[PDB]
Amino acid sequence: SMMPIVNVKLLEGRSDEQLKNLVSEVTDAVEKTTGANRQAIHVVIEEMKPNHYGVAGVRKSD
Amino acid sequence: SMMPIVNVKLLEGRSDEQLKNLVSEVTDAVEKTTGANRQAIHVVIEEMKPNHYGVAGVRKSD
Amino acid sequence: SMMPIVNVKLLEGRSDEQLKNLVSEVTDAVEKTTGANRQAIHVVIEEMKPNHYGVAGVRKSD
Amino acid sequence: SMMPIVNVKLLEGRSDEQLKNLVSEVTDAVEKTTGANRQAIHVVIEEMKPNHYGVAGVRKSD
Amino acid sequence: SMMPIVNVKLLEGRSDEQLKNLVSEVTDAVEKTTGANRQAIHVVIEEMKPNHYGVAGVRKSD
Amino acid sequence: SMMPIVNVKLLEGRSDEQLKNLVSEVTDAVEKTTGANRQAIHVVIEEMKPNHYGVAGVRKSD
Ligand SMILES: [Zn+2]
Ligand SMILES: [Zn+2]
Ligand SMILES: [Zn+2]
Ligand SMILES: [Zn+2]
Ligand SMILES: [Zn+2]
Ligand SMILES: [Zn+2]
Ligand SMILES: [Zn+2]
Ligand SMILES: [Zn+2]
Ligand SMILES: [Zn+2]
Ligand SMILES: [Zn+2]
Ligand SMILES: [Zn+2]
Repeated sequence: SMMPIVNVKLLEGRSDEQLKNLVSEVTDAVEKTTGANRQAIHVVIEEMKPNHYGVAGVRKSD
Repeated sequence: SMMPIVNVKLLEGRSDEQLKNLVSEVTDAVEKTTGANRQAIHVVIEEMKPNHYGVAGVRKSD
Repeated sequence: SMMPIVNVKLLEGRSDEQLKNLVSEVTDAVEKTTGANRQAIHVVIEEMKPNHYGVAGVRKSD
Repeated sequence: SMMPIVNVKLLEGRSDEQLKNLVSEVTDAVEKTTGANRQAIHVVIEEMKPNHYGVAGVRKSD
Repeated sequence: SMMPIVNVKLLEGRSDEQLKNLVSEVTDAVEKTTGANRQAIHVVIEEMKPNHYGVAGVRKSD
Repeated sequence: SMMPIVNVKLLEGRSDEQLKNLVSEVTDAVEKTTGANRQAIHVVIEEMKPNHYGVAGVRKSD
């Protein structure tokens, strides 16, 4: 049985409602595309400071 | 800038078409709920092997 | 050689002693079941706020 | 609610029986040391390939 | 196409310049050794408190 | 103590020699920029499968 575990890393400062909706809608997405039982779908959100991530070697804070 | 990175761990056995849809729909969910620019949303699917995970100390899903 | 790396995500607010014991006992568990050298077993704990995770699309804070 | 999620990265090559025991014993360790409800404790084992990891810049364990 | 995603867990308290340089130099390392396009290389830094990690069952704080 | 743990997710298809170099060079980068003792720097390479990841909702790199 599928037990999806979703980790979402994104920029800090999201509203509680944005977080709430992200968890629900990401769960919907996983459920409908894979057929996983909804009760087996887990979501964790990790917020990041802009000085802790980047692309092409340049941090978002810079 | 937002740069969401989504990791999805799930049991091996979905088709490439299902995983294509999973990428699209997780991206839709992140874009809708956080306002992140679509071009900055990344999704990685990691496939778990049978017998390599569990809940409640047993090799089953929830 | 096995080099186990363990990541434990759990609800924030654990006592320092609970954390201490978790690291030791999880290490014991990995060592005894896999035969890994104890010196090669690494544990990281990531504490989560209840508004940053959920199951079945519902956050623990809700 | 607690919802521990434990990820264990370790070298490929353990038997399914050893990995079954690993799931059980990591679950026991988490339950004992944190008080988390057993039904909410999840363990995922990710197998590392030979030559795909290292310590001290060399492809060896500690 | 390669889309490298790098996660660096390390002890908290790094200077902003150390972080900046880590992101740039790790990106250089990935680029030169794999041939990945620099624009596809992503780095996330997760800082850890010494009471949240250990090796051989002993936390750095202890 | 520092104990950096670096995870690198990248598309399957590099040679073992390239991955050896990746481990060495990521280690060099971490050592240079943070001052971490080399013996405490760990690198794990996780290979993503084709069609198992994307950016902008499509199965392509940036
Ligand atoms: Zn449903
Ligand atoms: Zn994390
Ligand atoms: Zn797959
Ligand atoms: Zn669960
Ligand atoms: Zn021992
Ligand atoms: Zn993984
Ligand atoms: Zn295995
Ligand atoms: Zn080590
Ligand atoms: Zn370049
Ligand atoms: Zn490989
Ligand atoms: Zn990108």
